[PDB]
Amino acid sequence: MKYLPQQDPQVFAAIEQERKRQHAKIELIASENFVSRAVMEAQGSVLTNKFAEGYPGRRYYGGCEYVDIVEELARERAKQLFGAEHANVQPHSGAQANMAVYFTVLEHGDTVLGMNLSHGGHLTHGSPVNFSGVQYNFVAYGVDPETHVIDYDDVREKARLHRPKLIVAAASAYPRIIDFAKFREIADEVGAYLMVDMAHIAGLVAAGLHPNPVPYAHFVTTTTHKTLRGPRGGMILCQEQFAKQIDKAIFPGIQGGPLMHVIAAKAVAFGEALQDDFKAYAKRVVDNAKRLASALQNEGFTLVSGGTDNHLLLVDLRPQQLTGKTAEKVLDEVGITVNKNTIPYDPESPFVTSGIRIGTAAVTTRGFGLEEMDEIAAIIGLVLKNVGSEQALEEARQRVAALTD
Amino acid sequence: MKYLPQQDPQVFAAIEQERKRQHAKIELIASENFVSRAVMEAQGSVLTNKFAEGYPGRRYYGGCEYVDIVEELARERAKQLFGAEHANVQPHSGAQANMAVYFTVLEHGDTVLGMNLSHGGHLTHGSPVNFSGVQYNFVAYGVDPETHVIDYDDVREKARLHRPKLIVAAASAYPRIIDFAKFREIADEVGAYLMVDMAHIAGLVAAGLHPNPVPYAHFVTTTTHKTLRGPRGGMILCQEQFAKQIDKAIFPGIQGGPLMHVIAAKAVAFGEALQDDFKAYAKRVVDNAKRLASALQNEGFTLVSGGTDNHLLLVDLRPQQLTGKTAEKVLDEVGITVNKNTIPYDPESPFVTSGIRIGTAAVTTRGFGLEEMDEIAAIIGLVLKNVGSEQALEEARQRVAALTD
Ligand SMILES: *Cc1c(COP(=O)(O)O)cnc(C)c1O
Ligand SMILES: *Cc1c(COP(=O)(O)O)cnc(C)c1O
Repeated sequence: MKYLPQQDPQVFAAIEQERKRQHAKIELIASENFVSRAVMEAQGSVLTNKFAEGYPGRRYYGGCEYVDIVEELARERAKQLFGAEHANVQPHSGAQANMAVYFTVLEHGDTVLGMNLSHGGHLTHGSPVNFSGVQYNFVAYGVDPETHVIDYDDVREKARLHRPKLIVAAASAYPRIIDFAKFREIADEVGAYLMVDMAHIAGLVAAGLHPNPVPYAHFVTTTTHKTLRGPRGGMILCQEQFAKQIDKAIFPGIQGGPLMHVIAAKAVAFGEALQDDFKAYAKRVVDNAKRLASALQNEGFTLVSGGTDNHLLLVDLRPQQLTGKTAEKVLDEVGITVNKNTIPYDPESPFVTSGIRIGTAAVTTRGFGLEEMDEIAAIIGLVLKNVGSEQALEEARQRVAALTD
Repeated sequence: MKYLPQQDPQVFAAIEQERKRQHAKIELIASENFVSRAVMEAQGSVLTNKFAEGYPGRRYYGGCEYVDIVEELARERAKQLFGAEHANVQPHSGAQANMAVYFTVLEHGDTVLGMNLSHGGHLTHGSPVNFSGVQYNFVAYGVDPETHVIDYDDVREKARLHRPKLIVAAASAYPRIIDFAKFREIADEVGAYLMVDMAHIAGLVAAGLHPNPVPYAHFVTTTTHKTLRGPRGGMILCQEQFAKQIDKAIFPGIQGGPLMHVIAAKAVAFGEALQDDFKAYAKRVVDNAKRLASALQNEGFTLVSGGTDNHLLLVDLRPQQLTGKTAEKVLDEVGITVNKNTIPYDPESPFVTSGIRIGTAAVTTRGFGLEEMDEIAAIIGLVLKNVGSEQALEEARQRVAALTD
């Protein structure tokens, strides 16, 4: 940086602390990643200066010839990546992408069927403290109490009983592949739209490592960050039949001016995801997750669903008589970043939990492989088995430091 | 830029076109500005990598010690600038800031009183194609048909008749000072909350050149871009009594993860606005607007309200028998960027209009002064009086080129 350090010492000092933190810590929060310098440069561009309400070639303000090229690059590359008939790259966030789809197809009070939030569903899939559960009538389907896999018969029974106008599939804490064909079959049976929120798994979908929801869903929402490794923001994919409505829901429905610099960054990240090396990256993410899962089981830990099909795993800490909160706190002391997470049928509150959620996307981006996964598992074992031993925690701290160099 | 040009030639080429466009054109769109290199550097930072749901010292994820410092810098500086009891710097946009306030105090179907959209009100103040008019029952107050000043007796009569739960003041196309004391008096009479959306005038408010809504309003919403000259995004200011509710409305109510890099950029822009030279800048904005207004009147143009108290003016093109659409198009041909804008009681549709809206914030940022205002007025006169003369338009083009160098 050249201008920020002189203009704003306080902000610069805090940014520099954050940069050093990102390097020093082991980032295992499953939604986290590190974007490329190219992506950041696009976000740091003069495109922040442009008001571009509307869409490419159909803007409400003049002077948009070049931002149109950028937005179209983002839309076309997204269509290449995911095979969707239409893309909308303007959502400010995953939350706003979801908001717009709900705005498109639902009226206030309509019934919507989503994944149980305590079983892996997202806040925007019907939390009573979120606009989703306040604005619409959410009902929930669950995972099996033993296998922790979505119970598709439960999805079906809930859909037939409650007659939702919309069914939502996808999750922020579900470690197995989701069967979109089955969701669509159930949707079809009850005459419901199907929305898939692929935010967590979008990079995996792009790399052909998770089945693609696009062919099965009327609407697919996503973040551009997370496994897709782009800037923070949202995107909607859909069939051409809903394109006009989706575009209108975003603007003038729920947003104003788009963030053209972030859209530039989205185009860049989509460019990166189209490359062969991104596919290799994503395979290493899933390989690392599988390895870390097996290594954790070797250390004596129980995993929700007994492992993982994707980038993420959930540790059921009940056998160790620990809460997620305790584990998260002690791991923080040694430089490992996880989050407490409810496990299915958790006897604890969402503020305490019986679990921790772990993902490999971030550590894979920094070049960690199988050997590093074994060592991360060994460190986690050392820490969680010796929570009252400062000797053990210092050893962990040193081993964490060895990994991040 | 160092990495973007190699990684993504297509995106880089389009960005470079946009950068050159920003320099070559005369930007008169009243909401536009140019941010500092420091602001852009903050937006281009590694803070995009951080998930920070929640608030400083009350986050739902670990590792937020440094982004907390950044967000608190933004909140404290905003409180210094505007004298508010509480700031929320997380809204992704002006639209989301408004969305959150509505979410805080209103139920679906509640009556809200806002400025007539054709008289200067914003899309988010009750457009039937926007979430505001779909979700709530909007009624409108108007400006006087002659003076084009808000009719405060109309505000009062509408409030007494319709009994709104919320009254909204502020505008995207209103060239005079808004009397917040009078709005609050009317709000008090009918037991309505008062919300002021100061997006357009926020930089002027910060510089003491427009009366501050904070002392009079329960809630103040704003963009951080526009006259405030920050990155694109939103902010909510409010009394401490509503702080908890406002924070909860933003998250977990309407958004997910905040954009911490944009929040850094917000802190930077607030730092800049606190400086003496920003105050001098803002005075030049208003001085330039007054000068440009008078110079346009000298060229024979009629202005809505007969002039301006702020950064913006509206030309009533009816005396020249032109639509806003025609004027906007021809000005675009010579390198002057305006927008068509409805004038109060416009006989034309919002897609055609009888007006153009013009603001001086952007040209002032690039160092234009009174002499430049006279010349911009002279060029606009030359063009709009000779729409069928290619000779005249080429002369205009050359004079525009002389100004931008
Ligand atoms: C992260 C996430 C979101 C929300 O994205 P934000 O950008 O944080 O609003 C929505 N759905 C799922 C499944 C997510 O993981
Ligand atoms: C620009 C504006 C908004 C919306 O801000 P976005 O960031 O474009 O959503 C809201 N209110 C007023 C008065 C505005 O001028």
